[PDB]
Amino acid sequence: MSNNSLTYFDKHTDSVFAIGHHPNLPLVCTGGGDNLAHLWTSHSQPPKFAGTLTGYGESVISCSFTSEGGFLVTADMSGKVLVHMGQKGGAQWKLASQMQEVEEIVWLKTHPTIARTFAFGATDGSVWCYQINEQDGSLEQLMSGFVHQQDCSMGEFINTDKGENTLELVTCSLDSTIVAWNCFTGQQLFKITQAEIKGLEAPWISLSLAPETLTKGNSGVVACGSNNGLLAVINCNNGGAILHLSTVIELKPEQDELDASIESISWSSKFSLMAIGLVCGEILLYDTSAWRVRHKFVLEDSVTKLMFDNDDLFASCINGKVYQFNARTGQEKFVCVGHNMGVLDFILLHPVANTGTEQKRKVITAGDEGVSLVFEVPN
Repeated sequence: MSNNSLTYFDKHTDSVFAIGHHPNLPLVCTGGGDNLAHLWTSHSQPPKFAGTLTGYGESVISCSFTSEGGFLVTADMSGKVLVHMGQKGGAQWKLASQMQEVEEIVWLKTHPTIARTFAFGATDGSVWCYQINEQDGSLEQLMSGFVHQQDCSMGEFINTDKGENTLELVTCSLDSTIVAWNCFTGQQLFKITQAEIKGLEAPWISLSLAPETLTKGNSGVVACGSNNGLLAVINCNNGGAILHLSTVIELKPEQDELDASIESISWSSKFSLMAIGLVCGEILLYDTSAWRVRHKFVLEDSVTKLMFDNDDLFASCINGKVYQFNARTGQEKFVCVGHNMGVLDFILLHPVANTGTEQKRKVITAGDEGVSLVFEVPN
């Protein structure tokens, strides 16, 4: 009950803000407040160090590999984006190109299914989508859009279901607007304003695409999430029609307004559930047909990330633990302990091949203390 981790990586000298994993190689990338990115392996004790990435003007806040496994894309708070090219079957990562089109990047993300593609949003509200040349790793801009009038807090690709050439992105802003884009043309498909949500002010924070298996084939249903407790579930394939809208919490007197902030959203197709996690530490599991809460968990402190995986819900917390819940029962099974300060992000890894052996999943964290921890978790 103090540290049940398997191993760790602690080369960062400041907060570990982002963590990404290669789609096929046992390779982690973490980005930190020391303006560095470190590569290390996820299959050994202790991790093997695989290199340090340099060139940033600020803290690194995004690390993600492209879906096909070529290229690492990293972003920092001075607005720089760097592209490293995988060489020697992922054994060496060479800087291929870089850019700096904005003052500060909030969020990046590499498209889950279309090769060599990524998008990012900035504090000035702008939205950018790029592709990466397969041969030399050069940058190819698809679009640049300036519609949001405050910070572009999050983006999420949609219709990821339809092959290359169907490249669509939903972005949201603290100015209450939500926009969908055709990334290839830079065309704004629809834009949600206060007018569409009863005139409510709703500075958006979180976005999450629903699995098609839960929406009867619709590959464009997105749950949103504001910093004052507003949940909107929108149909991006029907002009952003609102499928659900509610305030998810009734705050207590003089309780923090940001306590209602929806920090993370995750869907479960298996259980027809959508979980949201709040700054006040509440975790709410919604039935995705009736949009009513099914289970409610309450953590000691702020939820920082939620992730459904098989029968479980994983939840990282700013108290420095990662909790694992039985998605069906609601029972706490297992808590990852050993961090001093908060867990800012995490990934979950499965054993690649079925060996007729049990083989546990791994949670690997991004710690505010500058430490990543590797946990083996039940079933």
